Amino acid sequence: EIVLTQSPSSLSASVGDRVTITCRASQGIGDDLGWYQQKPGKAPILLIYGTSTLQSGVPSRFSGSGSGTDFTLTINSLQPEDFATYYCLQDSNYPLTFGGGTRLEIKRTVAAPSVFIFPPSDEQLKSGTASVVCLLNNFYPREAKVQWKVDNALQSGNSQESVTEQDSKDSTYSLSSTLTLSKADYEKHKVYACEVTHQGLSSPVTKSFNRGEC
Amino acid sequence: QLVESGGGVVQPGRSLRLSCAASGFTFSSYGMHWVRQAPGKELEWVAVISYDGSIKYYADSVKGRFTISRDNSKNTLYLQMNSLRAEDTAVYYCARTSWGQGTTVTVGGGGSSSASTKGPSVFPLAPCSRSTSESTAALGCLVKDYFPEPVTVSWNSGALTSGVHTFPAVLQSSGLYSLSSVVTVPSSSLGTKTYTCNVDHKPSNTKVDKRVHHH
Repeated sequence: EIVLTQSPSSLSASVGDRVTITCRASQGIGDDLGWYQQKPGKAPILLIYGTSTLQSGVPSRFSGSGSGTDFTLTINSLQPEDFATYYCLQDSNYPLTFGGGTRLEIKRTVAAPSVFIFPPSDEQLKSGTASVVCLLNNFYPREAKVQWKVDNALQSGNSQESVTEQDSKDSTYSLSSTLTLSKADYEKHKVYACEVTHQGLSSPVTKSFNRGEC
Repeated sequence: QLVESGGGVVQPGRSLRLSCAASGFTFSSYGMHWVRQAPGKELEWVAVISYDGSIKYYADSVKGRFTISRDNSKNTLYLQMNSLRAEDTAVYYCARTSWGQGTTVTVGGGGSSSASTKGPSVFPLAPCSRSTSESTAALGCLVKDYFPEPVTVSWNSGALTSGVHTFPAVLQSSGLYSLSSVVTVPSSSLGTKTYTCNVDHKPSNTKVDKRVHHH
């Protein structure tokens, strides 16, 4: 199959900027490449086909170029509705293949997260499992580092992260990190700590709590 | 107009047939495609059928298991999916070579063998103590171990919406979904104002109200 390498996987931009998105084919595909746009919860919409030919109804600020191996989608004067995920699709041969995708999000001023830590409730503990929750509230950019420490032992493979969509009013993100333990494993340790590294913090921030002091 | 139908919860190894009703054009003179999109992943082409149904192509990940077909007098595309795996969980669109809005297919008997639908357990997220200096505190509800999607969460019966963040659900190792819904409130209000989360899970007809306190 033909692999389309899409770049970048995420892209920050301001309204009015000119945006460039690239797709490299593992082999020649001629002019048989198009660009789709997709918004959360909705079906993808074909923006461009045949490398450069624009679909009807699509604004003229979307344009496409390419040789036979490297292709580019360019968005002039970025508009608020243009923030979405973009996919490149080749159909020169079968199977049809898409690129990894480019999430295009809006740039804003750097905003540090507000960090909070939540212990497991006793009602969940009575069921045999303990979920410890670390919350990063209203920050930008999206990239952040969350490390769990249990009696200063760094945890790995026992936590899941969840990120909200970019907020429609202040353009920030929020993140939850849930550390999962057995009740026995939870009660054999004392101090549960969450350290957050983010560009908006002059130094990493630690929120912790102490079993038996909570 | 293309309308997909037939999606639903299915157990692994079983089968399911999706339909794609076409309207507003000559369905007999155009090839048709099935495309799918797994959660948090990019689009993946599944199958193609020619206008007269003579030529069929599949993706190798579904070859031997999926079968694409069509009826040009009823203007309907069909996808028969056999021996479904967990990786086949996706939203499925049909497209004319205009897309439909898709139908969701979820493979995984998670929940249990004889009650796939499972309601969630709601647990309070509350700080250990009221933080001094910090003027803002956070509260929440952890909605854990339910199947299938989705759940909705309101706060104070909808009277509290500002500052609420209800995270997208994650798929746990057990095959059950879990998320958290949080809210930022003034620290002076902590311990005096009431903060109740309202969780609704219509697949299991579950409606749970949970007050958030430290105990």
